[PDB]
Amino acid sequence: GEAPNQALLRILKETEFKKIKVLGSGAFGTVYKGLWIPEGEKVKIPVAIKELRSPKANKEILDEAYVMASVDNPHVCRLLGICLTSTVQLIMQLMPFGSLLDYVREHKDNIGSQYLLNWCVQIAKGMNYLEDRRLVHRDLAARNVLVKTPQHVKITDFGLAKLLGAAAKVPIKWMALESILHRIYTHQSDVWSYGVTVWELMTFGSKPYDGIPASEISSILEKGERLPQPPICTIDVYMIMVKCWMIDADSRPKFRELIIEFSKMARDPQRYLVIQGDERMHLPSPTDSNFYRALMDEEDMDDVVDADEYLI
Ligand SMILES: CCS(=O)(=O)n1cc(-c2nc(Nc3cc(Cl)c(N4CCC(N5CCN(C)CC5)CC4)cc3OC)ncc2Cl)c2ccccc21
Repeated sequence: GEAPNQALLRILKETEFKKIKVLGSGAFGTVYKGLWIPEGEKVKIPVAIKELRSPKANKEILDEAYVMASVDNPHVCRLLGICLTSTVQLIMQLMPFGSLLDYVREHKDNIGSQYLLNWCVQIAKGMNYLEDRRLVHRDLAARNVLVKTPQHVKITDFGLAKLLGAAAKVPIKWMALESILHRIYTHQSDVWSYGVTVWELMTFGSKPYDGIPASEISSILEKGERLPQPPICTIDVYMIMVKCWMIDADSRPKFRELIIEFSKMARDPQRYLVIQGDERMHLPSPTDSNFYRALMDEEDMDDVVDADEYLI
């Protein structure tokens, strides 16, 4: 009974982009860094090109395309279009700094409280928007949050995303308990995974329930155990996490409340995260054309335009 979905599916010519390097590869497929140069437009758009190594693969690729062509938010991944190759390619905005999980591990000693709490605000704004569109992500985790710049992050990987009805290689350590036992998925089960994601950020990228078998997790959670309080976490921040991990899903916070709560803490960050040497920290974000010549491995980057500025 929803409204008609009038999103546009853009079909892009494979001839007008260059694959530059593998970003990631697995059985799921490969993702390439690349440049998109629409003919006659005088712009070079950095992109990630997602592709598979099969009619069953094209079905799932196009389902993801259906989802991503229908979302438009600054904190959700941007689909530029698709290419009709033997196997369909998904063309997305390149996020130059990789995944937030890798970003907080590599930059652990230079990440202060202001950045941590702003990421929590932004992820929550992304999820609140997905809720507004009646979409349940189902795979929220720090590995599925990407870094456009250290000041801006976006939720990605909708390969499991679904349209809610208060109803439904699964990542068990990020899942609500009612999803682990009953395969149910709500926005409130995304709040649980939101809690685990914050925990990952607050511990600078530790694996949740390290060493423990996923076979074991459901019983841990039934006993009442949860992830521990991270050293830098005041009880204000830790309490919010613990609320995302409650048994009654209607008792967990709403994404619009998480926006409000983390936003207030981002006003006085040192009062909520306690990090050795917080005032002395700074993270590099070169927006300039020198930065893209190095990442794209191209001599000429004068006409480079980020996808967020390239509209039609
Ligand atoms: C998230 C699941 S996804 O299937 O939906 N997915 C979406 C994208 C994607 N990535 C991007 N940029 C992007 C992503 C990544 Cl991780 C990297 N890393 C650099 C560090 C590498 N480390 C590895 C560990 N070592 C210790 C140090 C170096 C690893 C790769 C660089 C990037 O750009 C410069 N921009 C848009 C999209 Cl859409 C993606 C990329 C690879 C694999 C799956 C992907």
